[PDB]
Amino acid sequence: EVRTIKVFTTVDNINLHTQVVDMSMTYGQQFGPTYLDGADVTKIKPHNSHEGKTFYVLPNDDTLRVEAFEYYHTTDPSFLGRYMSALNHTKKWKYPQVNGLTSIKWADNNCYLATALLTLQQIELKFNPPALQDAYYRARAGEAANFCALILAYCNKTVGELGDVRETMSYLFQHANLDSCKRVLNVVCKTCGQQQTTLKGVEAVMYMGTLSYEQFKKGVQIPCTCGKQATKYLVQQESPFVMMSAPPAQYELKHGTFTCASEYTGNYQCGHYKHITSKETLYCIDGALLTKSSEYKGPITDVFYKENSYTTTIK
Amino acid sequence: EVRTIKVFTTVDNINLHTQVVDMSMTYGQQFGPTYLDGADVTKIKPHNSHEGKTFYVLPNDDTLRVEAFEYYHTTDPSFLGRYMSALNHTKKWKYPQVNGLTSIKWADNNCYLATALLTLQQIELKFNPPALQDAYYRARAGEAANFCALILAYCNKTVGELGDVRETMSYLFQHANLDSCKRVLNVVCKTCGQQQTTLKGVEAVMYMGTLSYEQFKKGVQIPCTCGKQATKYLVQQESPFVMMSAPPAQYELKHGTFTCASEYTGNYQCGHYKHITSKETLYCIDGALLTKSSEYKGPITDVFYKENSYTTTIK
Ligand SMILES: COC(=O)c1ccc(O)c(O)c1
Ligand SMILES: COC(=O)c1ccc(O)c(O)c1
Ligand SMILES: [Cl-]
Ligand SMILES: [Cl-]
Ligand SMILES: [Zn+2]
Ligand SMILES: [Zn+2]
Repeated sequence: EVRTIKVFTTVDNINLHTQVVDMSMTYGQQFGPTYLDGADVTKIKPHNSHEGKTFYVLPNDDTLRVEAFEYYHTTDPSFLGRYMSALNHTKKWKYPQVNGLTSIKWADNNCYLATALLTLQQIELKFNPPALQDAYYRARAGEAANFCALILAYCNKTVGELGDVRETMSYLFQHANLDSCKRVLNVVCKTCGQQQTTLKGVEAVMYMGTLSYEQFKKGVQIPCTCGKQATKYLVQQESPFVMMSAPPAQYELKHGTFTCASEYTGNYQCGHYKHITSKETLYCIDGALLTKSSEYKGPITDVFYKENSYTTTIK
Repeated sequence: EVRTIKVFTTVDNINLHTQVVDMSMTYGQQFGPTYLDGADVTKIKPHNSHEGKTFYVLPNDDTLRVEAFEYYHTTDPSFLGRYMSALNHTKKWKYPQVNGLTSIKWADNNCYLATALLTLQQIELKFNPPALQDAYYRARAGEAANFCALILAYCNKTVGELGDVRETMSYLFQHANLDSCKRVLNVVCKTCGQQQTTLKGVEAVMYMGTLSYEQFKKGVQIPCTCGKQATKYLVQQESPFVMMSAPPAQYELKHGTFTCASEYTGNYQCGHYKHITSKETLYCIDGALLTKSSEYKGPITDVFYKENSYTTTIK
């Protein structure tokens, strides 16, 4: 006696594909790797409660490969299995509202993700992949499980792995529309003279070497090929924010001089991030935890600043 | 009795750091994770033959974090351990010269890497990270082990994993200077009218949906939000190449009409890439293998074309 149920398959959870499945065969025998809201059901036979439900599958025909690429903007063949694996964990995380922002309760070394998510909610940024658009909208409303699982997938991080905020923001910026952003730098060597550089997109809003946007505008010392120290300074900036990053160092954050920042305590093998936001006072958001202070000093690794248009007065 | 040797530590294999190591303690007890030309020596005690040798370590102080970021352009904390793990394998791969290009002898599902490397040698592209500049220069001369291990690290792929050429090229392009590249598209819906789009950088040279650069210039059918099919066509192109990608489909490559292409045989779970180059005839490079033909038809997934400046005659 042959028994079947109707189910839907999908890659994007919007475009459904009708399937009739034999209840005597695993999902894996019929579709390949199959997932039900993050749970791997590849080795499970259909249940009556599955009738009418949506399962994710891998893009195993041309229709699904086009739907997957258009939604996620990747053709990495392990992407959907990494997104599903992460989602099976992130759907059980808690996303409390802390000082008006979606945060994440600490679990599975997710501190870098909490500070990234809190940061995104304070800067002007629009994603390009529909998957990130749709999930980020949900995350802002407080249901951030899909958004967090997609960040893990896009970054090639598994739940529990130690992440870097700067690296995470770089991946998210690579999937954002930053095409309007432009940076002009000048590098002055007393031996080699001057060299100007123009940067665009992600490389226009990120700098690694100093936390201070004012110091970047006055000049920072860097090696020259000739062996002297050259001075690099900001000639021109067009962007709605900038991100200044550095290896973690004791640094003073003053109310009203920055938007938000990331603090890292620990070492290269394990540590903990916290988020500092400058509002009516300085709030320190640590997952679900919140404290406040008029002054802040800590091992800061990233600082975000508001921008629109800057032009140097250095001739 | 306390015995020591001098060794050097590094993150970039250029900047050396003098160390004195106790021969009674593992490298791991003294430096953390340590590698000798890709081999993990973390759990090994120093040998006399190690005196004067360079070991890679993880960026565990501010000097190393700056050297690592400046050389690799990443702050992913697992990067160097992934680069070292891959290199331990790639240094044993063979890199034959095939029709004047560095290829790779098949091993560990590396076909996607061989076709990517052959492609890079046929298109005008300069990398931004010194690590890729230096390794790509070595790869062009025939010593591609570092370059292949860095592609694996930057792509978050391990040796043996099934890769996608389009995805791999996207990661390499993200680390290349494509800031001059510009694409203007027009999307025409008989219901919604016209919408023009400008793309920059990587998104100016990559398109997913059609293999044909001529079809892209005449127009390709895509969904509109209103439910009709719209026509997307190329208004303007400034770049030294373009890459046209699609799910694998039988396709005819004609001598003199393209630069090179990737062919994929198999399915979403496992397959094999080959490279087709258009020179004095059509050469099919399959790792170490070479064949030739006047005509070619196969399941093509990517085609590369030469460009400088294009302007449509569609009004
Ligand atoms: C990275 O991939 C893309 O940028 C991309 C792919 C498909 C689209 O429809 C689109 O608007 C952008
Ligand atoms: C992605 O990171 C960068 O683009 C970057 C980082 C350091 C540099 O000295 C540089 O010229 C570029
Ligand atoms: Cl968005
Ligand atoms: Cl280069
Ligand atoms: Zn100089
Ligand atoms: Zn329309």
